[PDB]
Amino acid sequence: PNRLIVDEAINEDNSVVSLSQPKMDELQLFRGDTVLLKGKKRREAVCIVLSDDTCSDEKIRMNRVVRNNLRVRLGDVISIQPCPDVKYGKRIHVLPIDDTVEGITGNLFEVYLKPYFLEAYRPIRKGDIFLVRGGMRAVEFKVVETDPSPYCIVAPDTVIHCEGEPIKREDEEESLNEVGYDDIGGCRKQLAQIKEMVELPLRHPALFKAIGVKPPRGILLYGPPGTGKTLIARAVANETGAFFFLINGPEIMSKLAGESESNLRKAFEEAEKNAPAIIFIDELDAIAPKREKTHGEVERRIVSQLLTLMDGLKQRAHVIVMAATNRPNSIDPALRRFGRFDREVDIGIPDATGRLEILQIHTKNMKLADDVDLEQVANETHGHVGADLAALCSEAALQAIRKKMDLIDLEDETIDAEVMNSLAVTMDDFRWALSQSNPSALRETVVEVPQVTWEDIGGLEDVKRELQELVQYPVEHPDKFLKFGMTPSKGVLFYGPPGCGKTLLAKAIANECQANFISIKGPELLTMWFGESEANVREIFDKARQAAPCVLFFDELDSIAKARGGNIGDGGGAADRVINQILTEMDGMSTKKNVFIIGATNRPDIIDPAILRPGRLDQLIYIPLPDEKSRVAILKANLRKSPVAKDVDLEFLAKMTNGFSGADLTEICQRACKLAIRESIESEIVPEIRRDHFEEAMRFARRSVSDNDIRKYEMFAQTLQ
Amino acid sequence: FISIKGPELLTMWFGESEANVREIFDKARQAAPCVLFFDELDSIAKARGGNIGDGGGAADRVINQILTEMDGMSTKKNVFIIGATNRPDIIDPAILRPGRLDQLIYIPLPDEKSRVAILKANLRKSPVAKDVDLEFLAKMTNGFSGADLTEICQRACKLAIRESIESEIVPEIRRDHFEEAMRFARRSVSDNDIRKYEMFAQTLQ
Amino acid sequence: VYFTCPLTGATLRKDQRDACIKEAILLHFSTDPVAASIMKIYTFNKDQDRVKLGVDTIAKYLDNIHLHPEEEKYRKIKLQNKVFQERINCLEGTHEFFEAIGFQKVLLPAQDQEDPEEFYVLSETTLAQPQSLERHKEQLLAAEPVRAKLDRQRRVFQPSPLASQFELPGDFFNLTAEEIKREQRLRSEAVERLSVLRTKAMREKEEQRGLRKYNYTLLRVRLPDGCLLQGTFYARERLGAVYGFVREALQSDWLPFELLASGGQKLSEDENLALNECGLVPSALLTFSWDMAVLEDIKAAGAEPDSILKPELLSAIEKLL
Ligand SMILES: Nc1ncnc2c1ncn2[C@@H]1O[C@H](COP(=O)(O)OP(=O)(O)O)[C@@H](O)[C@H]1O
Ligand SMILES: Nc1ncnc2c1ncn2[C@@H]1O[C@H](COP(=O)(O)OP(=O)(O)O)[C@@H](O)[C@H]1O
Repeated sequence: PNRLIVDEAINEDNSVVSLSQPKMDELQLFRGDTVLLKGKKRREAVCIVLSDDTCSDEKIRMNRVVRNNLRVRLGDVISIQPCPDVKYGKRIHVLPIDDTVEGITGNLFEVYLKPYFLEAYRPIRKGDIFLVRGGMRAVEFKVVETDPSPYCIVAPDTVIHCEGEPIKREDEEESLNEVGYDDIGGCRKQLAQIKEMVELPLRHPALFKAIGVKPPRGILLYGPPGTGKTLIARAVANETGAFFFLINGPEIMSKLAGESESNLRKAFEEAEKNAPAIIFIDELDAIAPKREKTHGEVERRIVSQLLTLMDGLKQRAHVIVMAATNRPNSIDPALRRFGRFDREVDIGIPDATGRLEILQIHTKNMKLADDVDLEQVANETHGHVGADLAALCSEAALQAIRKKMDLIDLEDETIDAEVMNSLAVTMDDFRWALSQSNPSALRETVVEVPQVTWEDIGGLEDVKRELQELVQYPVEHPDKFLKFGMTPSKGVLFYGPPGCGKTLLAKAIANECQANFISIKGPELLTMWFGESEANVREIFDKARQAAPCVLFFDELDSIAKARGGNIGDGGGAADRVINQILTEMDGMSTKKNVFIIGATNRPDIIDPAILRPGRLDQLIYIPLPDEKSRVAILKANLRKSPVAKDVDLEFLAKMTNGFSGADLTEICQRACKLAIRESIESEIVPEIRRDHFEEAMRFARRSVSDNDIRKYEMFAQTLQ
Repeated sequence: FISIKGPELLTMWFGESEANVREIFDKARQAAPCVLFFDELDSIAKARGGNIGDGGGAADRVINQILTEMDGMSTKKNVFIIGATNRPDIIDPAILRPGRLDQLIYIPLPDEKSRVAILKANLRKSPVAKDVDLEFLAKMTNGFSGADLTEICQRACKLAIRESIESEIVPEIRRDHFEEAMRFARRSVSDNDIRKYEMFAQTLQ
Repeated sequence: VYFTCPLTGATLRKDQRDACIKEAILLHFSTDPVAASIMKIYTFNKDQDRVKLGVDTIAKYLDNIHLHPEEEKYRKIKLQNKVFQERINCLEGTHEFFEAIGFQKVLLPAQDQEDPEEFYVLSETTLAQPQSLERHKEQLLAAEPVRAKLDRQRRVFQPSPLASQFELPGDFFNLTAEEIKREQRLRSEAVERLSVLRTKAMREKEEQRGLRKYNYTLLRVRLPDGCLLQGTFYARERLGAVYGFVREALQSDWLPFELLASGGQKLSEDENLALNECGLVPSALLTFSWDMAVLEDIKAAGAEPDSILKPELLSAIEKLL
């Protein structure tokens, strides 16, 4: 009784754990009460208990520092025993750990321990290990003497002492600066996938030992460099306790034939001797490149040696093999045969939210000025991966360091803690570093959840509903679809006049679902056609599956038909190399993949009709030009983020701009904005957009869709219904 | 049964890999007895522009390999080749010569009794109310193909699902669902195309 | 549950709360007729959205005569006005408020009908001082329904070191098959939740299930002398009631002190925030410390602060076991 399963915490603070409120109510303890946690090897830790809205009833959420003090790991169980008898401390003696205090000197109490404990009233027990961050260093301390025993609450009147040599770390304790799960920012879905596939066979092998089904044997991670492929594998090994054996291409390929295979198989033998263990092979494409590209003895023999070593995993119990490559098709396909590397995970490129979290991880030890805005940085760093954000934080720190160290002039082996304590990194130092940094993943397609929501689309209320029903009804009422033998549609084609929201509709449904949006534009379809590289379509569909839940949006389906003449035409017809691959892959998509395929075109009369055959883009939605009330909604949405004067009559403008699409009403809004900007600048050499600027803007904008085009679009819609 | 579809014929043509035709026929020889079905014989002709396209003839790299393999295949292997096209006017006439697909069968739109049979067969997967008059519907859907009768069945089913879901915010497809479907379903073959198909069949006598 | 009527000090049960407060508000007219009518408007009427609309419309009538006291057309509020009839006349206590702040209820001939209509006409006594209605308007606008005070049932406890002395069997750390099945299923479900395509409404149906558990809170205070002080509060009670609660228990109710929240965040007595807004609901432990003005004299004199609470409460200390 009173025992909970140890899980991850959200609050990084080292003196608190979080329980689900019903367990605090059964234990009759209040938020903020001090409790003891009973761990392994007759150890205990003292902490404050709070609660949150994410902890399960049977779980206790604690960070890495608390788990290390209890010598427990994620998945273990501890007992909770409230200790209201804890008294206030009179004198506490704290000394640093030598492993983290090297190269730094000065008064550690004034910089670290004092602000850490001051007015914090943290519970302290003799032998506790805790981390204090600051001055671009992470320093941990051990408590060696407490006047009250064995635990107390620190108070502003408690005497804090610190004299003596730094303490040498015990060999059974891991450093708090090691890689763990809290060092991974984005790609939480991929990390969860690894947890399921890896923790089970390493922690509970009995589920496979007594039965004829084998565990997963190998996981192939792929994506651009600097995305966390080695970070995830290392974090998992450290958190679970499995021995991490690091292998990489160059280390093996630099060796001579015979030696290279000996080193490879030796690592596998050591993994068993020290099992549980994870064998991680980085740059797998260097170990096992495509055979037709090489004839060397090392490149060919190392593949045969790796293939048989992977098969040996049947006997190498508690050992799993992971590898990293750039793309799933950059390695010898033999490694992906039954068994061996049976699972794969696409790490991808962190999105704006993930990039912010990555920056927050790197700045853990950094003192930031009040002007620093890491969210603004994360939004600007498009195309960057974690390796680039790590360099960004380092460069910003180095700029701040140079500015102050030129005045500090500390010439010695160690640096004072005080001078580091006052060193802050400003927004100008991040902006400077941003101008010097260069993204390593700018060429690859970036896929993320779009920010376009339903409030950004004027009109089309019936279309908004249909897109929501196509996701809610097939999953809430599967019995009714089966009852009548109907298969839910897995795609829709949008057609009609341009500038009415075709793209926004596909993004808005992805936004509300928190699904990834993959945007394929005309130039991309044309690049594959022109370069005779239509095989790349298979990669697009494969990315959509890995990105699930996602919306796979194929825009400008007529881009190739128009490139071939559109209204005139070259020596071909409606079908081409690229659409043929799309048609072939489309037939392989299932409603269970959580991928919704959306197409769009402004000329549906010139696209391969095969795409509309049953089983593909079965839904057909016509997007007409907006009516009067929709045009007003469009104007209001376009001006949602701008100051607008009260004299601006948006209904009056909408009444006149009868032929204007949403794209054309935006031009009017942006023209009025630009006019207001000129007025403000010239006045300095007014703070809101006045009617005069909208009235002039309307004199320059024109309708993009003519009356002839409206009839063409309506006739097509009526033809298909 | 070996099924070759348009996308495979187009892949071989576009990628200049018509040699793969030999592997298709080799499968028929090893799979015998078998039926070797080449669907969408006009898939390449349409990919070449169909009615306009280039200034050349109907011959291409893939059909030439197919015709060659046909001549080299004996009836002693118990392999029977079947072709299908919805646009016979744009396929290589060589395939119709003696020794190839010299037997021609015209498949018109289903007649009154056949359309009823199609509706009944397509609805075997769903509950249908006793008030649904499938003969009346078939009489109205005079210009509908079997695929278009499926669209009606699917629409009536989806309409039954829509109403059933709404009732919780029904146990079977009612006459109203089929009559409503009749206002959304359309024939895929226009009256001009129906006459073209009949006139083509008449031209071949 | 026991409550105290804040207007009389009477001891009430949960069912007697409205009956006694309503009567106490009607009695309060002998001390402050305006304050009694203000309490009557918010307390007697259960529909608080209509109470606010009536109060805003009354505030407008008072501003009209306040801004233009020289124009007699703003002295009379018509009880048959289409706005008055729906917003003000539908509430109990609004008629008494007008009389309390200097209006007389009279019948005046209509401008177009023989039948006299009902008006509240401001008298010369209050019209001569427009600042009187301005203050009465502010008193009504800042008002809220009167709720019986929850009996705090203050208790003092002494933690017993014996509660922390317990040895576990070694097998208590061996994860069971039931715990393993749940952990393995949760690993698969967590990946399925992130992998599945779902709209925001389908997500809300499950997420919203955790939002409605509590309406009361229990607070404990850790005193520097090792004693624990406990009491009960509304989930929406103000921080000032916790400071008053502690002041009542202290041997010196005037002696300045500070309270800290469950996370160490200092709470100031002058910050009139609700306990559910302070993060002290459904339960929390607060830390007690004497103000620096008090600690400086105790330390400078070499005194031992060996007494915190009244002897009348300390004699009732229970052990925590
Ligand atoms: N997804 C991520 N989350 C957090 N940090 C990341 C992520 N991806 C990369 N990084 C950071 O970038 C660097 C990656 O370098 P390295 O350790 O060689 O890993 P890899 O090259 O496999 O990505 C590390 O400093 C790591 O902390
Ligand atoms: N229905 C609409 N509501 C609001 N804005 C619209 C609408 N349709 C078009 N716009 C405006 O037109 C711009 C382009 O829209 P987009 O969806 O990219 O057009 P398309 O899909 O035809 O390329 C958007 O920035 C948006 O401001």
